Amino acid sequence: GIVEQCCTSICSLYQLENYCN
Amino acid sequence: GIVEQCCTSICSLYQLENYCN
Amino acid sequence: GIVEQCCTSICSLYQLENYCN
Amino acid sequence: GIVEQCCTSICSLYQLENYCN
Amino acid sequence: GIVEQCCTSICSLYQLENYCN
Amino acid sequence: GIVEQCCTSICSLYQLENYCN
Amino acid sequence: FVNQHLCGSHLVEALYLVCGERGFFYTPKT
Amino acid sequence: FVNQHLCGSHLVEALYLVCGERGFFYTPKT
Amino acid sequence: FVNQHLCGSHLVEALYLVCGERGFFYTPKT
Amino acid sequence: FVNQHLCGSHLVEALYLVCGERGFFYTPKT
Amino acid sequence: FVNQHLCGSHLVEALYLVCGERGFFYTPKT
Amino acid sequence: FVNQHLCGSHLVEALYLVCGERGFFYTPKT
Ligand SMILES: [Cl-]
Ligand SMILES: [Cl-]
Ligand SMILES: [Zn+2]
Ligand SMILES: [Zn+2]
Repeated sequence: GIVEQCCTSICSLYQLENYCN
Repeated sequence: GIVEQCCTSICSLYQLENYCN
Repeated sequence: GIVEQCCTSICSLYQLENYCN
Repeated sequence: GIVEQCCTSICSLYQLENYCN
Repeated sequence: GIVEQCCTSICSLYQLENYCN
Repeated sequence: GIVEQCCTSICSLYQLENYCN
Repeated sequence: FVNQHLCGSHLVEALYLVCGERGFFYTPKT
Repeated sequence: FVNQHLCGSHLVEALYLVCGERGFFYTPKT
Repeated sequence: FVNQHLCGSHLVEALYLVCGERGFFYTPKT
Repeated sequence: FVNQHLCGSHLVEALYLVCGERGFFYTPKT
Repeated sequence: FVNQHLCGSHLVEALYLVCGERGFFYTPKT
Repeated sequence: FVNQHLCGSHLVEALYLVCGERGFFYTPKT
């Protein structure tokens, strides 16, 4: 999930758009 | 400039990219 | 809703619990 | 103290009320 | 007091030192 | 640099003044 | 607990403190 | 934009920045 | 409400949220 | 140092930066 | 991305999120 | 004022507090 993609691994602001409503 | 625009009106994340190294 | 109430007037931490998983 | 209860161990918002004035 | 002065007008970091342990 | 002085090692607010414009 | 006056990212911070790693939905309007 | 480690409250702050008005879901048990 | 790790500035933010107007003491040397 | 305009949780953040792990008292009124 | 309304330290937070460990310059006026 | 570990967004927050109107540079690749 988000923790694995962005906290454990790294991610850009583009990848954060995936979790917008 | 950018600092004042973001606060007084609005700015985009793409405008903020200009101030990175 | 909740987001607007907390900012325009006030809200409680118990109201914020409603939006947890 | 607070660091041991909440930072080293874990604590809820109820436990944080203990340190209010 | 200090809390209200910092928000209503201005305060310095030297004034904030007074409230440390 | 700043990361070495303040994040890896420790630093005061006086040392942070060095990185003001 | 005291009543909360929270705008923008400060509300999101409060949601994280209340919900933690359970997670939460931030659901504003238009 | 860069790839960095965003965890906890910093990650939810980043979500608010990117999504804002649209809202978002923070579901770390997924 | 959940049990989580609150450290440093995040812990004092949590204290402000819970206590607010009442005030609080952050004394980690205790 | 520059003069500070700090409200709500931003003052608490500044107190943590100034005092650190010495600790501090956040003492507002009514 | 949504448009941003950012004042004071919130802009600095956004700059860190966008630039990360590349770094950035915070350049206001007078 | 104390010596403490300031990292990431907390370090840039500390820079904003100290420098404010003057501005600052956060260049961790130096
Ligand atoms: Cl604000
Ligand atoms: Cl951290
Ligand atoms: Zn704010
Ligand atoms: Zn942090």
